[PDB]
Amino acid sequence: MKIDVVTIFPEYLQPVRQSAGLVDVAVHDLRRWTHDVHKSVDDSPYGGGPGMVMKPTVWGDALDEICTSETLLVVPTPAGYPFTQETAWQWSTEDHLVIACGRYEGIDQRVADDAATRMRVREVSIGDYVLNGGEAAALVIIEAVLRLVPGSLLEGPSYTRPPSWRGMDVPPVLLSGDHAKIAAWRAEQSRQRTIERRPDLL
Amino acid sequence: SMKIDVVTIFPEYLQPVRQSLPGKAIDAGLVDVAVHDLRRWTHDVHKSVDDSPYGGGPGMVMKPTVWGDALDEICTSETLLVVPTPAGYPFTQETAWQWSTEDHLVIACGRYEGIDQRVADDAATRMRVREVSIGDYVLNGGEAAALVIIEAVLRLVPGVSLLEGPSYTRPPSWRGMDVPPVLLSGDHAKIAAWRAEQSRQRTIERRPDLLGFDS
Ligand SMILES: Nc1nc2ccccc2s1
Ligand SMILES: Nc1nc2ccccc2s1
Repeated sequence: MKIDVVTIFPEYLQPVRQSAGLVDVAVHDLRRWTHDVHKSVDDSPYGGGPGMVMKPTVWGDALDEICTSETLLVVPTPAGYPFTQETAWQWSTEDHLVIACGRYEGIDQRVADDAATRMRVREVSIGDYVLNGGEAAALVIIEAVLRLVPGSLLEGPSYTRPPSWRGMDVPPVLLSGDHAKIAAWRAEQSRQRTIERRPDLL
Repeated sequence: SMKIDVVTIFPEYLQPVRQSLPGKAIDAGLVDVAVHDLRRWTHDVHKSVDDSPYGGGPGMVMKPTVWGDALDEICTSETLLVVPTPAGYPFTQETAWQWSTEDHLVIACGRYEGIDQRVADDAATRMRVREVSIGDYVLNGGEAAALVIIEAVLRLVPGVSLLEGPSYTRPPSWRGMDVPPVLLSGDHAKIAAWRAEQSRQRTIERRPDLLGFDS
């Protein structure tokens, strides 16, 4: 798998040089494709309003150079479809991901619209909160996808040694050698924790 | 000023918190971010932080002893202890607003298959503890989730619904694609109307749950 990340903060994605030569991850400074001596990457939004919108001419040139017809173009955005584990599984078999990191106010919509006439494009949000930029979302997506590269209910509490620590004992069932019972106990712990923390999953 | 301590076995990995939005916040002195190697609180020469789970199962569990010593040194009773975990309560924008008012956040990053539950149980007897998930996907470790949390929170610190619709900037025509004319009209009310519509039409397609619909 090849992953190209485009960002105005290239140093952000250097740590995730975490291996083993199975994937290739390359980070590109978006300013490579700017046109002016000021290296401008955004401009005031049409229709008014706060913040800036990233320039289509800059992104268009960047994607033109980096993408191919086989590319899956990932665009993290707070207005995106949800990125889920199912999404990660799907993307883990792709030959080429390109992740376009932009500010939360967005990239000119015509960039994605144009790219979508030539390649597959996925606009996705990693959660119901707002980040200033796509870089952290890129990190999350890269981690979730790459750990799947062949290279329900919540999980309940986990325990390890020692059997007693600061007045708290490991649940005796876990030491019982009754593995059918252990499974049933873990199932109940999962049900209770899911009810408490994520009733939506039920 | 806010203080954020992060505890991890991959301290170098938390470097992306520099020269960025959190980088700007640090440089402006609105937050102090400190990263600590969990292995600093081990005492064996192989610096073991994990062990096989009681009761069986895949992978390893982080030992409570090392974590307990680390949190003893770093936390006070006023600390908000944040533990990223896929089994956590949802971390949302409301959570971010809430934590943006905290004096002291400590983020415990776990790896392998989780941290011995007694760490959070013990901590809860002394301080407030929040186990949270940033989304329904699996990471290898809590570090990337810590970066997400730090960014979502810090942008809300003083001094630093529905989906946003599409945005456009110059030029008005590009590759034969035109900016929606209403945005070039100067009519604030028509623009407001068009955007509200776009925002609701994008919401119903990508996130019907926000509007109280299935899927
Ligand atoms: N929840 C998310 N917020 C942002 C902000 C900017 C870019 C991407 C994303 S995903
Ligand atoms: N979605 C999340 N996955 C993980 C994995 C390990 C530690 C923390 C978290 S949060």
